[PDB]
Amino acid sequence: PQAVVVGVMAGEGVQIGVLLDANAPVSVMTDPLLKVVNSRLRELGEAPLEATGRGRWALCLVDGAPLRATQSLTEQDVYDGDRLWIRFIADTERRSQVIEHISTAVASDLSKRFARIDPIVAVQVGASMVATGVVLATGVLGWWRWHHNTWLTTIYTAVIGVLVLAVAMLLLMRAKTDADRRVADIMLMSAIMPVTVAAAAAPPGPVGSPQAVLGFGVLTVAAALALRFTGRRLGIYTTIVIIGALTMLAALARMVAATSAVTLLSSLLLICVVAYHAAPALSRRLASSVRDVLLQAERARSFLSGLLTGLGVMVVVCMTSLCDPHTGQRWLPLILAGFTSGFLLLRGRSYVDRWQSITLAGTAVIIAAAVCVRYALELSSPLAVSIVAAILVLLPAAGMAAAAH
Amino acid sequence: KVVNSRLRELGEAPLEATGRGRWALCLVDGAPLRATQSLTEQDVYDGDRL
Amino acid sequence: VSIAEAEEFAQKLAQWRL
Repeated sequence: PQAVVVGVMAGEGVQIGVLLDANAPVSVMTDPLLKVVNSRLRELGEAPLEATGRGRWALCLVDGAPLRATQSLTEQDVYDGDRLWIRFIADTERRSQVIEHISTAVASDLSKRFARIDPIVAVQVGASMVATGVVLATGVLGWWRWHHNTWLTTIYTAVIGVLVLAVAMLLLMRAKTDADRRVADIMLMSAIMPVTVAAAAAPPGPVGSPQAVLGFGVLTVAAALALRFTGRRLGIYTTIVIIGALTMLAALARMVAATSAVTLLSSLLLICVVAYHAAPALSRRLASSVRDVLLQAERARSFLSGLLTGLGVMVVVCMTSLCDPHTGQRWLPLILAGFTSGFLLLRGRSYVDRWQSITLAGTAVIIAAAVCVRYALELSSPLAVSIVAAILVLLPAAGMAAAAH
Repeated sequence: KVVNSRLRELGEAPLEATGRGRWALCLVDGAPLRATQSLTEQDVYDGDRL
Repeated sequence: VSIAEAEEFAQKLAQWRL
């Protein structure tokens, strides 16, 4: 217990293993320690550490935060096998500055601490406004087809899709910087929506099973094709491919033959259940020498975050459609929802990533809450709403309490 | 001897250890000094710490 | 400055001569 071995980082990156005195105060070691790292760098043939003007030498954690100069190395939470960094921190002493006349003083200070609008942000805002605009136009065009059978909806939407896509295509070839690419990506992201309803609107007669199949098909193809050719925005495109593909299969079955929705809903739940287990493997297969490691790591992380999210959307939509307050053995889907919630709650903590673990944890809470709301709006009564409210408020309160206590 | 003698006047326990080995001077990183060479041959000057 | 800081500076200065 008299000494601890730790790695010390020095100038430009040399890590050196050292056996330090565990109880002397850290300020006693930084001077001779600087001499030692310099001696080794000199023999290695490298350039030694040097001061610049006014400042001091300190020993810090890898995070840069300095250790308290008067405390012992054992007094701080430093253990054998950890690492530290020796660093130069410059002098902050300078004159103070004063402006008395109030109007000038407000203008001066307020301009140094905040950011003004610029031409770069103006274009990103413009792109965002047009994307929002076209989804509103397709919405009203779709709302017309859902009550009318004329060619108008497909003819009108097709030209919009082609025009937006033509602009995005021309922008992608010319983009030079990430600022330019974000503008183009927003434009491209919006092109998928009109083409989807444009195709689904083509088959005549009343809307339903046969029309739905085309939309989810072209949606799945377009999202996948955009990803393949662009190689950016993995998350948003991947999530669409999952929900699109799974919906296409269900739509095809219902169009051909299906005894009940419960059958399809149960099938989807089962498909997602196995997919949650296979999720990391799917991501691993879907995903000068050092670069090869860095690129692959974030790629897999991207695909996995979207995958886990898309499955969440399917099960919440499916489970809320499976449970009911009046049909048959009312308790059966409720306990099934409970078991489903427990699995997601337990398995969500195994993933070593904040957004993946957080997104999975949140997915369970919304499923539970949706069932409670269903059991309050339908089968309505004063006791029922009172009971649901108590359950609905205490459930998340208890979840927080388990972590806070 | 003088270090142990001084420690007792301060009320501190003298240097003591168990096992096969020996006592010697070391640098802040634990590296022992050379046993057969002068402190003038080594890089030791007034105000250094050991 | 503390006694420790003073001795720390004093030891550093004790290393040099004309």
